[PDB]
Amino acid sequence: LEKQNWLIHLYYIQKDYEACKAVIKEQLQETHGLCEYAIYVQALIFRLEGNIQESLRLFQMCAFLSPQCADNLKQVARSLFLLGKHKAAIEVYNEAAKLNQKDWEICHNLGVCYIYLKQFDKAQDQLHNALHLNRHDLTYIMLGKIFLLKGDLDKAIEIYKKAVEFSPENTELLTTLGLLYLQLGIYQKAFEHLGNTLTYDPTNYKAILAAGSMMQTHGDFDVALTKYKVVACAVIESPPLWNNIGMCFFGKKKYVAAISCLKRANYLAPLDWKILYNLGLVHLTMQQYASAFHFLSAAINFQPKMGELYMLLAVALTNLEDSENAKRAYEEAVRLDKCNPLVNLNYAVLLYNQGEKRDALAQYQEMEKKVSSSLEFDPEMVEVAQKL
Amino acid sequence: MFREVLPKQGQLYVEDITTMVLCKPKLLPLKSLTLEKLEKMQQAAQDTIHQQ
Amino acid sequence: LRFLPLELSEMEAFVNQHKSKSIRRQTVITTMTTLKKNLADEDAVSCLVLGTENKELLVLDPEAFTILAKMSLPSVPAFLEASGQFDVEFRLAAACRNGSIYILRRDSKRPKYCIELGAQPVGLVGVHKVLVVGSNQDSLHGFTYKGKRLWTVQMPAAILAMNLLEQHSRGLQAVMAALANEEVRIYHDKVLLNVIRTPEAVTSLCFGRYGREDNTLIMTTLGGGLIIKILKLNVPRKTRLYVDQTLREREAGTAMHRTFQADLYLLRLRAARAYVQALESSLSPVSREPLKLHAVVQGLGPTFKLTLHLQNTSTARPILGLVVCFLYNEVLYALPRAFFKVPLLVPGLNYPLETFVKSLSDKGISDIIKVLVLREGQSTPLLSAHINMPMSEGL
Amino acid sequence: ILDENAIAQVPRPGTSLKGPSPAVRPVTQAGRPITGFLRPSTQSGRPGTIEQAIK
Amino acid sequence: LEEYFELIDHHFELRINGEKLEELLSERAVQFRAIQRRLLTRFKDKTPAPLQHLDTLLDGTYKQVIALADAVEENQDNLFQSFTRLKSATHLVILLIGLWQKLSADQIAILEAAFLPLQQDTQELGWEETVDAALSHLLKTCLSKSSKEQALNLNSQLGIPKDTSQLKKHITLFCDRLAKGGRLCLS
Amino acid sequence: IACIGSNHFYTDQPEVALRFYRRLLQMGVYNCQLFNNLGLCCFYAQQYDMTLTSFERALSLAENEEEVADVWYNLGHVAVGTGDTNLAHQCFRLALVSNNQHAEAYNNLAVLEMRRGHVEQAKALLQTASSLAPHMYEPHFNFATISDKIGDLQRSYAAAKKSEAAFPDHVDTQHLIKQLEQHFA
Repeated sequence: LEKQNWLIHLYYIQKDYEACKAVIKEQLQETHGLCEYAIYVQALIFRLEGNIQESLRLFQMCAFLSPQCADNLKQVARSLFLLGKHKAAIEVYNEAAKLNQKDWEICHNLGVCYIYLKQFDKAQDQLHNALHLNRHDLTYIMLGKIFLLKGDLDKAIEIYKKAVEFSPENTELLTTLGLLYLQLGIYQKAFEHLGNTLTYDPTNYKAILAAGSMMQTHGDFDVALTKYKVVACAVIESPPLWNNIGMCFFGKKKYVAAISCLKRANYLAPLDWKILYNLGLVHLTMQQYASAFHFLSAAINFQPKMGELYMLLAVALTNLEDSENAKRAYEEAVRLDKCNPLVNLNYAVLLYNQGEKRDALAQYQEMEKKVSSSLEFDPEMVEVAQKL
Repeated sequence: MFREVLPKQGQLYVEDITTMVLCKPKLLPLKSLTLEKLEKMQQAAQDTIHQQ
Repeated sequence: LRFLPLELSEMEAFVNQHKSKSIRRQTVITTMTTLKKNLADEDAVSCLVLGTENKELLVLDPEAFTILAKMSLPSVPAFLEASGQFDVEFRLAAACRNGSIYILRRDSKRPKYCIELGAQPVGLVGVHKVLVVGSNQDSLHGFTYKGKRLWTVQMPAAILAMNLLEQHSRGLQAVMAALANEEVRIYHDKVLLNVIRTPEAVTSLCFGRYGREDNTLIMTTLGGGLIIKILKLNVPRKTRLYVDQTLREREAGTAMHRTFQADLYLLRLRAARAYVQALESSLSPVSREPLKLHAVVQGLGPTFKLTLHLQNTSTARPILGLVVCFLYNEVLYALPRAFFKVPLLVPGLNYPLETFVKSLSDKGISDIIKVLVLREGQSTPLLSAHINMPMSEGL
Repeated sequence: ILDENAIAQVPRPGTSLKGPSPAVRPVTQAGRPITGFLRPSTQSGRPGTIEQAIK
Repeated sequence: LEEYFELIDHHFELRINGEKLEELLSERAVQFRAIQRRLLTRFKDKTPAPLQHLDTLLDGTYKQVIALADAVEENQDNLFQSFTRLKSATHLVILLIGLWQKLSADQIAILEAAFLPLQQDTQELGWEETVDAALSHLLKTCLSKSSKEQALNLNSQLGIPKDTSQLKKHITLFCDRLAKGGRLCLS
Repeated sequence: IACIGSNHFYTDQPEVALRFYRRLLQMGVYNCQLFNNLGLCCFYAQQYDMTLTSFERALSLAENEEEVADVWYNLGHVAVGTGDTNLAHQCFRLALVSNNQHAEAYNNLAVLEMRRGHVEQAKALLQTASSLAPHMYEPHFNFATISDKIGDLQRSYAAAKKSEAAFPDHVDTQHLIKQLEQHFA
């Protein structure tokens, strides 16, 4: 039934897929089927190509030939999971498990299936099992993904740290842990892990982007600009890179060369609220007030539950001969803002300039209840205080 | 005489997320004079056919 | 269940005696390497390099059969599973399906995995001090146990099975290679030897010279021959136009803002107007009640093939009663069946429903054709489409 | 398709008729970005087979 | 379910014969075009030359093309007759299923929609693929509870099959799972 | 003038293109193409006062149903640049209502649909777009992206490979193909 089993494996092993197919066809024509390894390798070859339908058919045939084999059921459930059907993949992995209760692949694949099925208790427990049988990097990644989707990074930092603890050369783990450090207050260990990644891969785009972001946050825009120059040619048209480059050029008072990059990034992604907010902010700083309102209103229509957006739209409306709209926009902002006193101070400035001086004190007290680093929000804090 | 203070720091992306791209704005190409004449001579025959 | 002489249909299908089953086993052990000089005991040869086709690089204990550590550095199928990790302190070498070569040493020692290839490294070859591997893209493969590719490229085509003849730890005699077009490529330590046109080659051979031959004398062929032959950035620039435009914006921003808001209001008005008019006439080919239809015309000449691609766009809900009605000018186009039911539309499949339009006017006349998709209990079209029929090019 | 007159069948790239990337400039074929000033002599690429040109 | 399958198999044999005839006509047309281009090249040339019996090859290819065209016409007519007879047969089968079990008007309408999809075969959609997709979906969303079968056997595509065994299996399985007490639905 | 203007617009210099097209406006040329071009240039060169009146003159001057569809497509681009995705939704649907075989409108309307959440609508619309214009790369890339997001790596591969066939020097298509070919082993 399987005279030339090895030759086929050696041809498939060397990424031939041409002589291996001929030997498969010859073996099958001679044996009239029942080879179970001219069908298996042929299905694996099909799966290597785009096709995942004939692979499923031939894995079905291989399962029919050996009804009590766990690997064939695993392969059939995997061919299912490569398509969109995850429930059937789970129900075939179950049968593959009731023939073998000691392998990590079944548990890892059940985890990644229950992930697509939004069953997080079963996925979490199955992936814990997959760790306990044999710890692998992809199981750690899927568990971190579960703990990020379901809850908070408080549960993901432990898992990613334990993962990077062993086999610390995986760029994905290092970079994701660094990103999750950025997501929290820690900026130091984030830099540590991003540099750890960059030692291995110097041109890692997903890590260069976050490193440049962190750099821009603490001033020193030229270092981030060089970081972006490192990867500019690899990704020549990517909205995030050009948005960060425009913010670099806006940091060092190159407002025109920042509007250029930001508009280029906006053209390549007209639905990205961050670039619209940045364009609005820069057109406010450039004192244009006609474009600023437009871009800030767009970014509002894309992310309406923000506080700074309505503040900047109201600052644009204050210089556009429309003070009632500025009033209602500031009301929206103060209702929708919680931890930014700049909105309160700017609304106090609007009120005091409107001749009220009554509710300006209310906004000043709201700001002082909210509170601290900006050099120019400090002075207006004290000037609207003493003059009120 | 107080000027409203603007934040000096913009929003910076910290990860590249695959977003569905839109098609791009399409500048309608202009026509030649021969092309306009040919189209008008093609439609004038239709008009005379319908007007008989 | 089936004899070698016998076939499926009455020898693997005559199991009315038993038809019993069993359980699984290990896999096709597609490697063999063993740390020798203990075979007189056969138990302190603990290295049993079994690179199986279940992807495990399993090493069952030698003479104890414990296989306490069954870890595999393959991470995938092994192209060059064996003849790889001969360190004298027994550091095993494994080859990945991906072409990345791992350095998994004794009891799965952790070592940096070298990716020292551009193409697939399916050419690993022992060299009598190090583990020779062959580059996939016509490049000779040279390397030592610390990643560093010692050798530069030396092969014109894709080799298939290297070897090496006899010299010491500091030493290497004739280290041959295969080829994809099977040319013998004996390589001298200091120079190349030959490039031939013969039949095919192997996975492994052996310089089994009894009488001091440099050559292997091992043959593998499509035909099965058993040989014995012994032969800085692109940031844009801004001109005077830009600064004049920004000055106009800085001096007349209020009027621009106001007039653009007025224009946006009028644009919302006109877009809502046209949307309502389209809903009235039901002229949208995309419009609870999920559907999508578009009509393609193919062919010059008096007869055109008009295929309506219709599609149900819903999670899981079929549409039972629908029907298509064509509206044409009965003096210009002769539609055989200008009205027909549509099959049960399963969510997710594009149904091509085609018809044969035929131009009747002897003179070239291009007239529009409307298509209406509608329920069978209703009279208002569910949706519609238009097609400008091209010119006839008749006779 | 049905009329062959070019002497060279596979001439050097740069001597036969037979910029911004498709991420910026809209396109009409695999390449050939959209042009200004349509003229009735524009070929803007050519089909491979009669079937492709018809369909 | 057994004198009904033979009509389906006759229909599908005619369909396969038509596809073979058409893929043969393709090659004959390509040959004719190649010889015609050769002759046109000999025509445009100034210098005289023997035709080398190219005209004879052209005549032979033209005869082959006409024969294949007539064969395709006759196969189209036979396929249409077989389709009408199959429509009558499936009408009777839906009737006998709606009587064999107390099927109401809704389920009878569902069956008439699934089994009677079109009144003419075309080179992109035929009866087999359409009724197979409809039946696979009806068994998927209504009459099946195991996801393994739902994903392995109960899949739907709109390409001409290479055999009618899946359609017949699905029809027998439909009648079976109706016998046990199943009922049809839409959502 | 038209050629240099187009090249100036697409190499992120829309103000010079606006000048080059205002020249043709100054020389008595009065088309639907010219005014839509002036609208695109005015909007992208950040001149919001003369933007939409040009699109209105365009819609007025359009002697076809494809020109009207292209003007509505560009108005939807203006709208989606302004925000207010509902106006762009209406403009893309009107571009479809005018020219049924308008693949860019299908792609953009599917992008907005998936922005709303309706995944099946977006899938069907992207399939229609990629069926009408195979030479485009955006419908294939978006279909592959949404498929990979939900699963169906076979469809994701069949779509990302056609994307690479359409725009062979893309970047996200390469990462998608690498991830897919990695999942296949």
